[PDB]
Amino acid sequence: STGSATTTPIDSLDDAYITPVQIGTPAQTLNLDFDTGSSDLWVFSSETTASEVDGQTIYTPSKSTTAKLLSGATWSISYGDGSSSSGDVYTDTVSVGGLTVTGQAVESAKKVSSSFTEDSTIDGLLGLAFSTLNTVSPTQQKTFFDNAKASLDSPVFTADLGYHAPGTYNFGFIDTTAYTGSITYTAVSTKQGFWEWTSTGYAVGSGTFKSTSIDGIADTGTTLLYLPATVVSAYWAQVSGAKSSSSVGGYVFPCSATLPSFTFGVGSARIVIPGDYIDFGPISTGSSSCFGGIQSSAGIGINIFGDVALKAAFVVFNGATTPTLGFASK
Repeated sequence: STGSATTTPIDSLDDAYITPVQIGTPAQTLNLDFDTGSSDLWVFSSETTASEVDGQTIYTPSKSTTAKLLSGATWSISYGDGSSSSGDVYTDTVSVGGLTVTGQAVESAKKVSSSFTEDSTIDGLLGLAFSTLNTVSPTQQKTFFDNAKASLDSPVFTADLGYHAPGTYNFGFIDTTAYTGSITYTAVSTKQGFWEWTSTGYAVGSGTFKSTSIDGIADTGTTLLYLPATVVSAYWAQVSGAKSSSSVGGYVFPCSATLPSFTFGVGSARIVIPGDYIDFGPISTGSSSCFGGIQSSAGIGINIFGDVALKAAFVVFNGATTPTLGFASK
């Protein structure tokens, strides 16, 4: 079997992408943020404290004929931005674009941090990293992809994110019409539980390609591209007036500037991020300063190929026994 769902940017900046997911019987549709940087499927629910719910669609397991409390199990997660959520665990039928999984652990949020409360468009997260990162205790749970692998035609899922436009998450097949040329596959290290890989280098605009190993994670759940300070400083030195701001917390540039492209290597292939993708608009309404799409990973400890990088390519997450990441131009 296969699955295919449209993902849509939540705002005019592509801050996040939401995909409709059906949970329970009769189905309850929730718009979840597909995150390849985490492994928990958690949703806002009838158990979440009323003051922390601000317009999200909630999951109500008492109205689902297939819901079962996963007795004793609890979860607790914290993300890279400082946000967090916790609660109890239910099992239910979960379907993504026609692909159905029965007995999927759905983590019901009891408490959510203010960052999630203010994002009314996002009803929860659907983790797509390796199951070793799942926070359900004492019995660690499997992600939706891991549970679905048994039914899929091929143990792959693809991400085809759009620039200020809807995109597609496919499960179990590769759409040869979504990309140009061929797909370049690179090795994945599952050691930290992430889709970790090594980029063969970078170029700034029309400059020469610098062959250097950049280890990082393919993360659909992170908006920006976080790279080593040496790479970031070389990109932003090509934009007049660009500077790292402490009050903002990162590189900013004059909104009047034209940003160069950024190329990253995948084996012998090159993936070009156009300059426009690196522009995140004014820091505040009417501002003359614009927020940059490429930021330093120095304070994070890990390089993250987030949505800015992934949306420039058709990305294959091959979850076979030896996992690989495939990238193609689109």
